[PDB]
Amino acid sequence: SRLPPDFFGVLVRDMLHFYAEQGDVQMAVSVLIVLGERVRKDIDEQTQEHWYT
Amino acid sequence: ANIPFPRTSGARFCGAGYLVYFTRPKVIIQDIACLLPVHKSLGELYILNVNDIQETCQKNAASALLVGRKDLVQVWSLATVATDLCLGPKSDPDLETPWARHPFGRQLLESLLAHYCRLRDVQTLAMLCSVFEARERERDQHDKNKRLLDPANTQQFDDFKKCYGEILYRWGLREKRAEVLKFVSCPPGVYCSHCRSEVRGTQCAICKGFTFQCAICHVAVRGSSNFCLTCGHGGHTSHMMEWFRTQEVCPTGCGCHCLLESTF
Amino acid sequence: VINTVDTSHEDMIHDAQMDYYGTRLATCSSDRSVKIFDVRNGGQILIADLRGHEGPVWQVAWAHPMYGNILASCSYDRKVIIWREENGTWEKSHEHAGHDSSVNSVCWAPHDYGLILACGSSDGAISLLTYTGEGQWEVKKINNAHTIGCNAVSWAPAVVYIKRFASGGCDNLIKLWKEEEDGQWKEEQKLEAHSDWVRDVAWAPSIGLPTSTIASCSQDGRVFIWTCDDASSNTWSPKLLHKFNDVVWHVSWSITANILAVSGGDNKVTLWKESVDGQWVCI
Ligand SMILES: [Zn+2]
Ligand SMILES: [Zn+2]
Ligand SMILES: [Zn+2]
Ligand SMILES: [Zn+2]
Repeated sequence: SRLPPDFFGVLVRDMLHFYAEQGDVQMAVSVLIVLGERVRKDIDEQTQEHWYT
Repeated sequence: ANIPFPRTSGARFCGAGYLVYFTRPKVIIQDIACLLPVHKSLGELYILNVNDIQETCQKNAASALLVGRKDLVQVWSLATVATDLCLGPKSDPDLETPWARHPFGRQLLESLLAHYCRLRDVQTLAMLCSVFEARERERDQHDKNKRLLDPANTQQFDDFKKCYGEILYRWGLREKRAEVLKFVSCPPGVYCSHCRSEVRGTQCAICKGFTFQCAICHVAVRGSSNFCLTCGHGGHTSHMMEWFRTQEVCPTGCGCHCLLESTF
Repeated sequence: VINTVDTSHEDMIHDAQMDYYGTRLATCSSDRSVKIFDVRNGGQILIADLRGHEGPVWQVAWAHPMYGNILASCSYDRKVIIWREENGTWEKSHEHAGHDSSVNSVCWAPHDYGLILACGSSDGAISLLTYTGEGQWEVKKINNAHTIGCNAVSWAPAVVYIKRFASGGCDNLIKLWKEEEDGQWKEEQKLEAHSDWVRDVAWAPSIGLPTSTIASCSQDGRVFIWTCDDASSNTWSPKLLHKFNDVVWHVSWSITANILAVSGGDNKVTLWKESVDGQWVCI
């Protein structure tokens, strides 16, 4: 056994939104770039664009 | 008539890891312990300090490794990283946002707790609730907000510890039950030598002096002690422990074999 | 593992139960005797061969070790006889025979309340024996309990007090009880989903989840799980687990209330476990 495949998949998204709401987009963008593909298909396409710009 | 038909086969869960059953053609005892969420070995190897939590977490992580709890090594490491003294709350609400409001605090604690409640594992719940315990209307809301455990759910966190304590008592470990129960939030005539009065305590109330005097040592006893019920002479516990290890008379020359009167 | 033990009795065996620590084993039988062994490291040793109780014994029940070594033993002779261990010897301590018919079930109360023993006989009454101190027992009866007679009793876990137990009998209805402020054992509710006869009832231990679970067993054969998680609504919803081909005798919970063991007239013992989907599967 183990913890279920994606047990924390719903908390990294909340962390990213938590950091982006305060105005700290640096942390969100850096985490998005570092992680790469494990958090990618969870955030809407029009929010990543806003954060990057 | 009205009596039911005789029983001739049964099975009961006894102890903490045993099954007792008998069938029509003897009774046998089968150790059903690989069927339960709790574990006996972990209970023996789990430490729970109150001064150094950063060492408790790693010590338990190693113990979980020694048994094969892959899912638990993650949890203990996460608890290790999430309980540093560097994340201490501040008194002023305007200085900073608390760590509890962060999504990696209270919201992750409640995401582990519900999963283990579904799995029905008292051991991990009870050990996790113990580790994570450490105008003016606003300040009050801040004080309620800077905590990792919801202050409106204290009852559940306490009954977890209570049930685990009963389990540990069943297994046969009495020190580790007291250590666990120490975290529960809610609570559970010596004669004087100067005035010859019945005083309840280490200090007198009439002459304001020491009432108990060691019968080997004659330094006043303010801590732990033991005495004979009839002779009424005793003192520091280790003192009598050494004295009575080889003799059988009252140390003050009284004539009682207190080993036959003190011990029923 | 296994710890095979030879009873050395002359007749059938009706009940068997171990202690609170895993060290002793009491056995009822049909020879008017109760043999207490000492099952340690596989040893089939003997410590007592308590006799008396003219009829055939039916059930036993150990008490909490915090109150010492006690043992309740009911039988056909309409007498409950209670044992102790004084100076390393087992002896008869007290007998009570306030029942017209045979006493069928005995069950100790939770230790937080104290030392209360609930016995339900076949004459449709429950007798509660409270240890009043200095070797004194107080008996309070509940007359006209079931239409024909009670068969099994169980005590609910203690929560923060309101004492409450659950009895079942030959009227095919499961009843709930509560002790009033004065002391009146007022009835609270009654459940009716069985057909033939309920023989044993069992209430689940609590580990803090706001949910009370009661198992049941019927003569026709049906184990119904009576979940109730509506807090203070006092509403119960029956379910089902199987429909057997014999008389279901006894059901027992685990310490964490995750596995149920059911034994009936089929001369076999089955285990069960609730699945994620909400159905009960064997194992
Ligand atoms: Zn004095
Ligand atoms: Zn001394
Ligand atoms: Zn003396
Ligand atoms: Zn003495």
